[PDB]
Amino acid sequence: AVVKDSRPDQIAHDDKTKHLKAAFLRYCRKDILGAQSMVDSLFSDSDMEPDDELDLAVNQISVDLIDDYPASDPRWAESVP
Amino acid sequence: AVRLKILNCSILPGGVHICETQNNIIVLILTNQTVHRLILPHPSRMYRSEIISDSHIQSIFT
Repeated sequence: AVVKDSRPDQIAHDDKTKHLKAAFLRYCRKDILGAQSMVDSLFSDSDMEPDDELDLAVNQISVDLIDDYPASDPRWAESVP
Repeated sequence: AVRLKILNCSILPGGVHICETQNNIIVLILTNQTVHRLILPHPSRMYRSEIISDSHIQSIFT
């Protein structure tokens, strides 16, 4: 279910970031296999090539993670009633 | 930017033509002793959205 074209920023970037978030949530739930499967589903890990799009997606995921409290935390506990 | 080397036959002047189909761009090129047909992805078949405010964009060659 790949999205065509990389480009600087579009809906494909949002899809990639959502996939990264899902793989990271799998890793938090302790599943290396599904996270690696999603990672391979987007970019081959046998490549040592510099991927500015990959680095930018990782950096944006990190920015969102550090600027927003993570899912399933006591901050959600008082956010819900 | 792409460079195609038809090493054997020099490309005839006025021998490059382009046709459109709802899925792909068909490039028909005639030389002195050879004829070639190439298939290229269509811009709309490579997804179409420029909602994001950008100055540069990826082309259809990756």
